[PDB]
Amino acid sequence: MIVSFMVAMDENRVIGKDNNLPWRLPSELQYVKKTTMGHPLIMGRKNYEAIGRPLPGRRNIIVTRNEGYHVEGCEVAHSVEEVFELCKNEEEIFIFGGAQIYDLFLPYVDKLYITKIHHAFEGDTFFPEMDMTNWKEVFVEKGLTDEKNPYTYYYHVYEKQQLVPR
Ligand SMILES: CCC[C@H]1c2ccccc2C=NN1C(=O)/C=C/c1cc(Cc2cnc(N)nc2N)cc(OC)c1OC
Ligand SMILES: [Ca+2]
Repeated sequence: MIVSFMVAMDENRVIGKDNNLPWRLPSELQYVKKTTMGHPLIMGRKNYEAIGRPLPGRRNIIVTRNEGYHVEGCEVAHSVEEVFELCKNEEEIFIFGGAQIYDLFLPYVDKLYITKIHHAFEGDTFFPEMDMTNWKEVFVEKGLTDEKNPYTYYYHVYEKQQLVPR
C-alpha cells in the first residue's frame, strides 16, 4: 500500500495554532477533498477533534493510545500495526496529521502531498523536518489566491528519489 503524508504548512512548517489552522483557505481544503477521495484518512485524536466531524466519503481512522476511545462513523486504531492491519487491502492511505502522527508513520512514508503557504503565521505545532534530498518532485501547482483564499500557496507532490548504484 502507498503511505502518503497530506499536509498544509507555512514558511516555518507551522501546521497548527491552538489546535486549528492559522489560515482559512477553502480552496486548499477542496484540494484535500479531491485528492483523498476514496482513500482512508489517518489522523490523531486532537487533529480529528479540531476538524469536528467525520469527513464524508472516506474511512476516517483515528489514532489514539486510549483503548476506550470511540466515535460514531469513525474507526479507531491504537498503533501503526493496527492501522496497517485495518488498511490491509488499501491502495493508498493519507496520514492527515498530528505532528506526532507524522512521526509515527515516517519510517513507512512513500509519497508527500505538501501545500506550502508563502506566509509566516503564529503557530505552536510543526511539520517535522525531512531530508528532501531523498525526495523527487513529480507535480507542482499554484493554488488559487482570491477574496476567500487570501494567501499565496502551492501544491507540491513528492515521491522517493530512486538512487543510481555505484
Ligand atoms: C470543506 C471541504 C473539505 C472538508 C473535507 C470533506 C470531505 C473529505 C476531506 C475534507 C478536507 N477537510 N475538510 C474540512 O472541512 C476540514 C479540513 C481540515 C484539515 C486539517 C489538516 C490538513 C489540512 N490541509 C492539508 N493539505 N493537509 C492536512 N493534513 C486541519 C483542520 O483544522 C486543524 C481542518 O479543519 C479546518
Ligand atoms: Ca513504504
